[PDB]
Formats: sequence, C-alpha cells, structure tokens
Amino acid sequence: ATKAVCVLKGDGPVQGIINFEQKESNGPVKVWGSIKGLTEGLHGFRVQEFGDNTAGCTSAGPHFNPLSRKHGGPKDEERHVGDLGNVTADKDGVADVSIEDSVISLSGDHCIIGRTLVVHEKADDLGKGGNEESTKTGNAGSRLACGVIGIAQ
Amino acid sequence: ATKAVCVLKGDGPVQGIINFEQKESNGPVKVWGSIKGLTEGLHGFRVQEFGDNTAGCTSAGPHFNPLSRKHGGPKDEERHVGDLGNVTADKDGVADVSIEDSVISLSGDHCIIGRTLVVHEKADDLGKGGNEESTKTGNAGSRLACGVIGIAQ
Ligand SMILES: [Ca+2]
Ligand SMILES: [Ca+2]
Ligand SMILES: [Zn+2]
Ligand SMILES: [Zn+2]
Repeated sequence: ATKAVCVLKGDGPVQGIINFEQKESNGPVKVWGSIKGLTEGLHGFRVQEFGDNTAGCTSAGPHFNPLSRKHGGPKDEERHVGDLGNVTADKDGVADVSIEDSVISLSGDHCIIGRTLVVHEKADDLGKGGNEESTKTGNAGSRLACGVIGIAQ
Repeated sequence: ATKAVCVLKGDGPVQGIINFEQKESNGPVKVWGSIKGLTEGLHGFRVQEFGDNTAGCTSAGPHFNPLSRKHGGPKDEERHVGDLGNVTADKDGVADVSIEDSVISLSGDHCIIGRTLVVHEKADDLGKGGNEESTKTGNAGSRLACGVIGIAQ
C-alpha cells in the first residue's frame, strides 16, 4: 500500500495538489486531487520522465516512456506509461481530478515517484490530431504547472 | 549509475539546486550544488522522510530514518539516513555544497528519491546539544527551503 503526492505550481495561476494511492504491488493507482486556475474544459495531464524542475517545467524531458511506444490515451493499448489523458476544469476553473490507471505504478519498473506530473494549456488530443505534435505528445499546448512526485505518508 | 536533482524553494530568499550522483549501486553518493540567500555560517542540511510539500516544508515529516536511530552527524554511526550535517554559506550568502555520503542511496532501501531535501535557519548541533530536540532534529531552527528529490538525466 504505497502513497504519493505532488504539488503542481508554475509561473501563472495554475496550482494543485494531486494524490496517488496504490493498494497493492502492480495494482491500479488511484490518482485524485484538485487543480485550480484553469480555463474551463479539457487539459492534458501526464507524467514526464525526469523529476527535474531546474528550468521550470521545461527540464522534465519527454513523457515517461520506458517501453518506447507512441503517445496515446490512457485507455489505448498504444500509449506512453506517463499518458494520463485529460482532466476537466469546471466553469469555476477547478478540475476535481479522479483517475484510475494500471499502467503507471508507485513501485517497480513503471514507478513514477521522483518524476514530474504536469498539466497543460489545452486538451491532449490522444494522438488523433493528424500532426506531428499530436503523434508525439497529444498537442496539448503549454505546460501550465508541474511538480515532482514524492512519497507520501 | 544514477542521477537525481532537487530544487530548493521556500517563502523567503533562500533557493538552490542540489545534484546527486551515484556511480555504483549502494556506493557513495556525490551531492553538490549551490544555495543562495542564506545568512553567513552553518546551516542544517538533511533528507526528510516524505516528498510531501503540500503545507510547505512542514509536511515532509521527520528526518529519513529507516533504521530507527537517533539524530547524528554524517560521520557518526548513530545517525539518521537523512542526516547530511551542515552546509556553509559565505559572506555573500552562498553555500557551495559538496558532500560525499555512503549511507544515503539513489536505489534500494536507503533510497532518497521522492523524499524531501531541506536547508535550515541554524547549524545542526549533530546530536551534541544535550536536549531531546538535539537527538531528534539537531536544533537547526526553521526550515528555510526544501524540494522533492527527483530522477535526473
Ligand atoms: Ca500495473
Ligand atoms: Ca551505501
Ligand atoms: Zn505521451
Ligand atoms: Zn536527523
């Protein structure tokens, strides 16, 4: 039963706190929390490879992709491990995040502890945009906030 | 071979970047970087158990102590895993950190990835203060800046 947590911050209004819980080894990870300061609608939501915030959100590298796959949605067979799809901000600009994923883990090879969680300007198009950026990252625009994923109590 | 990185930030002027490098598993970890905005003199420098920054540096818990020992200096056998002693700020407030430690690790059970690095207001008394706080935290005063230790390239 591991827990993790992440504080999302950036150079703008976007901030949040995201919790991670995995009841057993290689079981589903429940990810939930709250991000505010967002425009209403869909925002790309993913784990980047490195927990390096030295140059803001730009230093965290590619989507966490240890199996060298293409970008997709979380429900797609073809996806990066880091690919957590979208979160949805209500009219008030708050996304009440609640996701369950079995590809990410809080331990082992797919472990995301010490890596970067990031939220984006626009929707992750899940690889369906018909351009190169879609294929690579889902074309979700700017990084708005990020943080390193830490061990929680 | 493993690398890690930490951005230290707080509510005041204290900020820095600390790098970690372990050439071989369970071998010595090289820790180096720079911290600025500090008062001249010694400052406590340690790894706290949790990579939890939700309520600032207070939510990271006690010093990382998987072997259930008392607080010490890094050179002592009686020490917490997270006990990295003091760093030294010059007259300009800049601490050029360079530590080598073989008790902390970037893998296995003494692994510090996903935990919090913190720098303090005052010197760590290294367990020689003759009170209960001394053998708990080393009486290093307020936490001035912290960050979660992340995986680096
Ligand atoms: Ca799994
Ligand atoms: Ca060791
Ligand atoms: Zn991706
Ligand atoms: Zn200690």
